[PDB]
Amino acid sequence: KLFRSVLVYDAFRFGNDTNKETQEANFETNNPVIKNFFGPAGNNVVHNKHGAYATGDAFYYMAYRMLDKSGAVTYTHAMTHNSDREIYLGGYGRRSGLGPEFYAKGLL
Amino acid sequence: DIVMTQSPLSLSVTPGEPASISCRSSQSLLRRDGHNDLEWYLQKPGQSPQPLIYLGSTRASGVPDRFSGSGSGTDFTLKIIRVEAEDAGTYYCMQNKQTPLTFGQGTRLEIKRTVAAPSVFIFPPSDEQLKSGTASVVCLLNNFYPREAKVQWKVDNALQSGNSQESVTEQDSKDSTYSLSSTLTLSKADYEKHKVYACEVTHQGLSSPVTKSFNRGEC
Amino acid sequence: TVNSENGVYTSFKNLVDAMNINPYGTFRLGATMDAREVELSDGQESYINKEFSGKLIGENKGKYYAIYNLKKPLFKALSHATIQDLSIKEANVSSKEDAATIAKEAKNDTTIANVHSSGVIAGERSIGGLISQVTDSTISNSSFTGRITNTYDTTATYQIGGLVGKLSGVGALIEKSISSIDMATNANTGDQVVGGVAGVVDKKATIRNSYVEGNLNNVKPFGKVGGVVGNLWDRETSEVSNSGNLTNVLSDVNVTNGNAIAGYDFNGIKATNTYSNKNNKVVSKDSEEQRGTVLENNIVLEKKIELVPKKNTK
Amino acid sequence: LLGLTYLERWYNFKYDNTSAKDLVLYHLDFFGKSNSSALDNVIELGKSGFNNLLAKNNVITYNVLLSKNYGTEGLFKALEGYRKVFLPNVSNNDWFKTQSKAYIVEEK
Amino acid sequence: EVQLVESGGGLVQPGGSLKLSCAASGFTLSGSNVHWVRQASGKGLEWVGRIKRNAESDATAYAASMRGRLTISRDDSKNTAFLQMNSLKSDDTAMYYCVIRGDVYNRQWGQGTLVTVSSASPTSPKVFPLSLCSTQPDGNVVIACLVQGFFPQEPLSVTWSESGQGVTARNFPPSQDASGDLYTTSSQLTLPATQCLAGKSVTCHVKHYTNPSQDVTVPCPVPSTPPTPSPS
Repeated sequence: KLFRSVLVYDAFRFGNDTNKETQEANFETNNPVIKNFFGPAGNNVVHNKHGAYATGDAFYYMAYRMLDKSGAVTYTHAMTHNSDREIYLGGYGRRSGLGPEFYAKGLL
Repeated sequence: DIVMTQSPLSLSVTPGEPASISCRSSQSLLRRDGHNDLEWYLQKPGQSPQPLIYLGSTRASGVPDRFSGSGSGTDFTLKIIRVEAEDAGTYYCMQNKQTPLTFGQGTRLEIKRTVAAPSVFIFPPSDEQLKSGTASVVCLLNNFYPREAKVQWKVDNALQSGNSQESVTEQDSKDSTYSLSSTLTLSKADYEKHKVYACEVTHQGLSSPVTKSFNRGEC
Repeated sequence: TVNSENGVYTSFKNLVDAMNINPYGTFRLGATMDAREVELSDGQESYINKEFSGKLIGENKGKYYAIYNLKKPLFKALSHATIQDLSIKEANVSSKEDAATIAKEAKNDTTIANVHSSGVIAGERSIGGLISQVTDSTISNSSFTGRITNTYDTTATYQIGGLVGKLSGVGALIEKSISSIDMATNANTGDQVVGGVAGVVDKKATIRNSYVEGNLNNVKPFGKVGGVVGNLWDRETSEVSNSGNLTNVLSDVNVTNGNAIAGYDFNGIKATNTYSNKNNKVVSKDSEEQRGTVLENNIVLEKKIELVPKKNTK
Repeated sequence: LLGLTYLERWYNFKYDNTSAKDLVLYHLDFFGKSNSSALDNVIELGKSGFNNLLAKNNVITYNVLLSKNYGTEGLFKALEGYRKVFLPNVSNNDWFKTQSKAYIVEEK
Repeated sequence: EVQLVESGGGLVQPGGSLKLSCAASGFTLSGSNVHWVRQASGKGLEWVGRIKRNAESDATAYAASMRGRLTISRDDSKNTAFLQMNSLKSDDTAMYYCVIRGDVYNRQWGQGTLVTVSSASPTSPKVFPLSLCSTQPDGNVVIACLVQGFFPQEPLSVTWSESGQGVTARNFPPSQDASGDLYTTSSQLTLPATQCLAGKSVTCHVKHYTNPSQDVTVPCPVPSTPPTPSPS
């Protein structure tokens, strides 16, 4: 069951040549990246304040960046969130009381 | 001209209970067709009262035994052999020949059901209305029998009046239990003055009033 | 190059003229028919804008005939009108309002028999495979084939079906008809209902011996969509009495984001017989995809109703 | 103009030197269905509506409207057919890698 | 339809002239003299007057307070009766009823008409799609539709997107706003969790006196909270 296909994104917060300011994008900015690929690939991200959040079938980096080490760590945390009921556990779901974050940070 | 009058005005009666009402005449009973002027009526929700027994001494066809049109002459007699949950309403006797149609005083009927505790479903005001300079806190009460209840719109535990009021439906078809809804109307200037907004409803079914509060800026 | 007077057998122009001048009469066709002969007015919505037409119209005269190149709905409404042995081989009708191949409405007691339509249909507000909405009327021995598209995302409700969109009537029902619709649409909200055979049936509306063959597609699964019928919940107060029934219905539809038999189930489902062959039947969002809702019967191939070849229109 | 813009914009890729612009806009009979008309195709695509012309539904539009003019089953089946005719002996994934301008890295 | 069709009413400013035509179809209005008796909103019926039958000399008499501004007539040829209203005032707002009397062949109860007398123009309602931001019921999802700032109280039809078993939509009577004679009322809906789990975003449809439907969208609340990690 590890041969599935799940997509992850970066934060859409593109930087500038002059100052280290990663301004957001809202499917309407003039950056050619969102004009050509991110735009036509229709899916809106909630643009959370902070923290890279998982959806259940996908994932989107929000505060971290996928090239760095912290990117990899949050990636492991994200896939623990995404592949919890079916992959890491033997088809059995979460424990009836414990929430999604129990399996995320302390272990796995 | 032919004045129709009714002594009873309002009453609560359980189903299957005999109720009797008499309407009197002050003038001649002559009609256009010569029959008695009186025409019985029963109010129904969502519409006007419907005729029950016209011509006075003639029982209208299709009318069940519950409503008795045996009244004749100046005096009349109408009964309610069994009461139905859908028979709630006001009863009119009136003359229909001459110019001054004189209706009876009317006897509103309410169906006697067991006291129930309403549920609470509060809704925070939408931010769109906040952009309009007004506010509306929705506090919902559902399917309770005792319509007699008082609603307090305590803004930061301070009751306000004259702008926010209540809205109560009528008896339900399924179970004849009223539902209550109240809306807190506050201007934006008053909205920013106040942080916590609370709805208080004092109801007989409620052992104690149930209040839900929203902090300003929840939405 | 000639016209007929005693009976309009020649041209669609004369037939439209006869419908308009004589909404109430008996009519018959005696030649091949093309609907592009008459010019469709932009303001006009139906080829016949009268209240009713084709009261006793038919194509029973000798060999059955067909009408070609339909650009807009044939009739505006039906009031006891009867259409017999009608055939449509080409259809491109489309309108932002309720668009249908033969009529927008049928108010009372309109019996439609041996009608077959072929072509592509489009619309926004509603689409009927034959009629957008019918009341207190029945259609039998019918069939439609073609492509249906109402993919607009507008929140306005549309009751869209492979034969009829909305069917509200105690005496109204569809019996023994074929729905070979290559339909794709966008269900959007639950108000918009999609049906392979009938979009929605209400007021104790029964469906007997009707089969859907073509594909049913709504891209987003939020709305109510069914392989045979969309839903049976009455628009009036909720009772199973007026919900209606489905009997002897088989769905080979490759329905996407929807069930093979009924889009919305009931606690008490009146549908006595549900037939579904080995097809695409499995299309936190747990229930967003169907898992053999009411289709897990008659998985093997079943005999098809044999009414298709006896149309004999050529 | 709208239909031509859409088809030219979303079909710039080239099978070797052969361009899919000219192969989708023109030669509709590349698979059969020789009775189709390219001008009618473009006109109908122009009048298909705002929802169809939307970039998020390119595959849906090809499957629902553009198809049955080229004789194809689906968009990806059509691209597979083009890759089988032009540029054979090269797997479709290799062609996609050599055609896209996005830096794609695959880790066995 | 099958009713006492009254025309020329609706919203109208005070001091204006309103012409009411109580039309009949399917029965002989000549054999049933038309009587107009108005009723206040939630109150009893208050007599106004009538015109007798054609055989009854078409006698016209008016109420003492209302006398001087009534032209009560009828036209049995077109199966219609006339009620004329002049010098409109706020007290004249009532549930006007033309009724058929003096006939045993026709006594079908008419639907009447709603006449509201106020110089304020009809105002489109402000449709606010309130969502249950707080916790939902254990087995049900509650979604409410709120409309405010609509002047005319004549039919306000609020209907929801889709319903089935276990859904009991509740609507409240109109409530007049204290300022501007406007009105404000809400609409409530109950939704099972299973329907919202698959999606089924509910849209609220509201109907005004003449304004078309406002099809606002209410995303039904089953959004899993994004497990955003706090900065470390």
